[PDB]
Amino acid sequence: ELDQLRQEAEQLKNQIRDARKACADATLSQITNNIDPVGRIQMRTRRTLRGHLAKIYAMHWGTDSRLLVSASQDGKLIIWDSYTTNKVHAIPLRSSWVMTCAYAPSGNYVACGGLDNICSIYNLKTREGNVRVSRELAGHTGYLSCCRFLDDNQIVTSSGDTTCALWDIETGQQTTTFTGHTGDVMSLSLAPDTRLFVSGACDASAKLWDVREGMCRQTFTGHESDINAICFFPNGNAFATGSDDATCRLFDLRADQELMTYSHDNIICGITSVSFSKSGRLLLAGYDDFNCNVWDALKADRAGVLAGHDNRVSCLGVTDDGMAVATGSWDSFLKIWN
Amino acid sequence: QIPIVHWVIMSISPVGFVENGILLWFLCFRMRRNPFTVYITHLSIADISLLFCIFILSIDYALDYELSSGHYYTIVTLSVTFLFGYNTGLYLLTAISVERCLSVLYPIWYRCHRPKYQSALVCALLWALSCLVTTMEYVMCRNDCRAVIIFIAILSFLVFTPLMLVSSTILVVKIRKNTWASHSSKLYIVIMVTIIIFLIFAMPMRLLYLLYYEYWSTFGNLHHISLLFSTINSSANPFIYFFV
Amino acid sequence: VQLVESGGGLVQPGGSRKLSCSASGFAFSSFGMHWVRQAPEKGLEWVAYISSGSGTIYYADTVKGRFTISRDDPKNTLFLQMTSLRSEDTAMYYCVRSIYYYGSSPFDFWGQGTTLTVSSSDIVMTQATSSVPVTPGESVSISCRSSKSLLHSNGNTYLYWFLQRPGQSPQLLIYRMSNLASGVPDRFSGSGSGTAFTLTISRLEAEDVGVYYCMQHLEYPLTFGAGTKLEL
Amino acid sequence: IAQARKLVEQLKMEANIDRIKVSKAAADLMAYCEAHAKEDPLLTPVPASENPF
Amino acid sequence: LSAEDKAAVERSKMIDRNLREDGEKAAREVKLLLLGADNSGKSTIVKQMKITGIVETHFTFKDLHFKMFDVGGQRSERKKWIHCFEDVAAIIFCVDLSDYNRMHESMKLFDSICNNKWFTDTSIILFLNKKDLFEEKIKKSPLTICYQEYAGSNTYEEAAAYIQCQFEDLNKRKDTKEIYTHFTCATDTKNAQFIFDAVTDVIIKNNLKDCGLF
Ligand SMILES: CCNC(=O)NS(=O)(=O)c1sc(CC(C)C)cc1-c1ccc(Cn2c(-c3ccccc3)nc(OC)c2C=O)cc1
Repeated sequence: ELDQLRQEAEQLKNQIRDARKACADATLSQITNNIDPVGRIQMRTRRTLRGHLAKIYAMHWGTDSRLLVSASQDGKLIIWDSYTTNKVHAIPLRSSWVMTCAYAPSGNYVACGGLDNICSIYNLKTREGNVRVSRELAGHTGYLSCCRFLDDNQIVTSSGDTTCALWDIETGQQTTTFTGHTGDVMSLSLAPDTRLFVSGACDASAKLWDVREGMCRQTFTGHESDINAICFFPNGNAFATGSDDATCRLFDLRADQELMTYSHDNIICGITSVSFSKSGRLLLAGYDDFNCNVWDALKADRAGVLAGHDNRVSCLGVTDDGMAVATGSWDSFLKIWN
Repeated sequence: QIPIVHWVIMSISPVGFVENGILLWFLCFRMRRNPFTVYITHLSIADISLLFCIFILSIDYALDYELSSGHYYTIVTLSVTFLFGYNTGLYLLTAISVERCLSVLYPIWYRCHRPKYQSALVCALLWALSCLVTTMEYVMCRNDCRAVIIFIAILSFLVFTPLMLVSSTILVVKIRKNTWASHSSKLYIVIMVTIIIFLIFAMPMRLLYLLYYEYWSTFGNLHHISLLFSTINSSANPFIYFFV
Repeated sequence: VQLVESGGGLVQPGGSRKLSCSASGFAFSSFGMHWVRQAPEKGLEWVAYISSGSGTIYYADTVKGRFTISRDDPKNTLFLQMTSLRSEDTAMYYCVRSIYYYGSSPFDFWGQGTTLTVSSSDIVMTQATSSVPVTPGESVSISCRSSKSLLHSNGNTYLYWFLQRPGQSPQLLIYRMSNLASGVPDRFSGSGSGTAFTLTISRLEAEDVGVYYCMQHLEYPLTFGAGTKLEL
Repeated sequence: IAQARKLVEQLKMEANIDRIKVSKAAADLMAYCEAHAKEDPLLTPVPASENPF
Repeated sequence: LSAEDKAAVERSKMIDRNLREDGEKAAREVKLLLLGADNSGKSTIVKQMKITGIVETHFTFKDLHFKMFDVGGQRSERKKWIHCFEDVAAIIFCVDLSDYNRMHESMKLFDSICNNKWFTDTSIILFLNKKDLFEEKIKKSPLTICYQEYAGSNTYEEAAAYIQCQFEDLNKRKDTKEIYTHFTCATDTKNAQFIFDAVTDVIIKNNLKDCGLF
């Protein structure tokens, strides 16, 4: 019966492939051949943030595009005032092995996690004057790779045990569990409307999940190796993914197939992070070779380079108002570019 | 004819000046300060000062020999700083050697108990000693002056040269018995090259300049070669102590 | 969270005295401290300030020279040493806390007070409307004035509001002239451009009778106003 | 065998969905990327006065 | 200039001072990564000395602070999080000598660890434990069961030397690494001193790197 089931699955997959190909009327490049190229953009570093000892792994922008939070493997989670370069808070972590951080939309909480397999929530606006641990979520069975807030009371977490979770903060229980992946889940991104989310999980595939219903809706299997980053397109109808094979790809939820791939012959290093601009025309990708690249999401050509760091760029982020882009690195410095 | 020595000296001076300046900038603005970098930075500053002063001092030689030099204050100020930089370079080399043999012999104390400020304190103290010795040297240069200068220079030589030699022989010995590494011969060669340079460029300048004070004569063709051998050292040091 | 002060009493002129302010319930080491004065029947008047880490000890002109302010962090105490006391130093003294960082709300918590009696280029704030009859359920509006514009280049506006109820210590309502404090109802509001400000209360109810004070925090000599009083 | 039926059901559910043609997805992406062009400081630099960095 | 941003600057400078003070203490402790086969003497080494994600443990010796991280609990592709321990000063390793079935997997994992891109210099440490159990087992059953190529005498010393060679020969780039070796015992606590010697040699090499000699 196992052979029969595998044959049925293969036939269904062939049917899916045929249906997807039937829709491939034209390529995005051919349609976009007429638009004017963005030319060349040369951004510059305006601020440098100093104070971390070890390599910095993650960072997140505030919803006001003024404050930001950075997490370093030396056991420190710092909050920076970007405009003036001051430091507001310096939370010491219980576990030094932090692999992610997040900033709540309202600015009242900050979440972190790592190899401890626990997601910790910190309250910033207490009456006592010191940041305290508000809640600890301890249901996973693997390292936490990413986490994002939906509101002040719900959080989505991705772990290396091949499953994702939706948690109710106040009660401290797993409200929902998402399963179906084969490898470890690395990256996570929430839709602008906040009803769906995607993830790529070290099996060369990305999945679309419904937050309220708790089932997998679509699967995309274009890449060749482990996907490390993911980010929604501003309108919420497409998303870009970077993998260890040194190439990026753009997928569309409604067409259900790969649209375009960004690669070059001189790049043989993987991508660690990706991000879009406010208008979505520029795709910024951090690479393993100590510099970040700025691609045209429509023309598939390299528009710019950022080469301020001296080690592996691990985290990249754009502000909500699109004024500046912040990049961290293993050299323990954060550069804000504009 | 201007001796060829002065020509080669003017050729080698700018390259050393530029190299030492580049090293200074790199250490000051691009590298996370650690105890050895303080010593290297101070040595580079002293080398820059010495090199600039000797460059100006050969220019003035060409001028008095060919063009002109009617200035009084500037040339004296240049020479004072020339001898200042030479002495500081010597003392800082002797300090670095002792600080890389204490590091090897007593590792746990070096990594767990060493004060964070010791390097700066020692560098400042050596700068002060150099200034004091240079002033005492300038104030006098007749027999009493020669006596005091000879005593001072002989004391400095006899105190600092054996210290460097002893430290650099202990270091190589203790990195020979327990060096399980097979490619460690490279460090051995580097250490031996350091000693050869220090001896060959720390004997001539001071010793000949003392006998110059006492005699005014001899140095058939030695003094010029001595000055060249002393300026080569300043250029060489950045490579030996940083790049290698 | 609480602060209690002690050390007051009766002192002959030309003597000396020492007050104490003990904090509990919060991180003392992370807060700067302030001393404030209140004459028997007049308004408030700033006295002395000390910052966290003891790096800024600004004083007031009326007492600069014969006063001293110092703090003990491990013991969680604040002190004030006064010498050569005069007849003009008879008043009630309040201990206040303030924390300064982006988005903070300084002057949030005040003490209880301690009474002291002695036997026998600045910004000017005006509160000309010293009396206002009011009736429950009706809106009221208070006004304030300044000498020079309080707006700063960085978009801020340093004007504060405080309420003193009958026989009670003051409390914070609105910081920086637009932001509501924590715990106060949502019917309080405040607005106004540089050199003129106005507080607004809608659906006035009991527990709002008292004296309303203004305050500036743009420069060193911090200055209060005469105060406006509401009566039934 | 336990996972086989679930996988087949999951694949069948994924099979039957409406899917528009790519010429529409590309057109929508281009339209959105062009409509909000002037709201992107990075794409088009801003005067140093407005720039808060 | 700064209306009340002066207080914010003071707070930021105090935060900087505290961060630097803590960093000056964090750089004085030596980190060790503890690996080994499941059910092996991984915690046996820790238990002998006076010592679910990570099981970080700490102890002290000769005025030196030791951290040890047991990452065996993690069940995932090591390729993605193994780079976190690039700065450790040792890769302390354990292998059972009894069991006999845990051996092949052990060789594969040891070979993977040695030839890892990140641990190209970090000195590996090797601990053979359960020595008495192996001494009895080889006598009871020949060691050739899992070693077809085995041809030496069925003697404890011969077999021990054979397996030691079979373990140290996985290392390929012998020029950089400084793999040690030591036969652990059920008693006579010495292992801490063995890890002390290794770390004191690593410290000397680190000091040479800091100075510039190499
Ligand atoms: C780097 C400085 N030295 C240099 O360039 N050449 S030298 O080695 O010293 C040299 S060999 C030699 C042949 C002879 C001894 C048979 C003569 C000299 C020599 C000495 C002094 C001066 C002039 N000088 C003066 C000054 C003194 C009074 C009036 C005006 C100038 N001050 C100085 O600095 C200390 C010097 C140079 O040494 C020139 C040549």
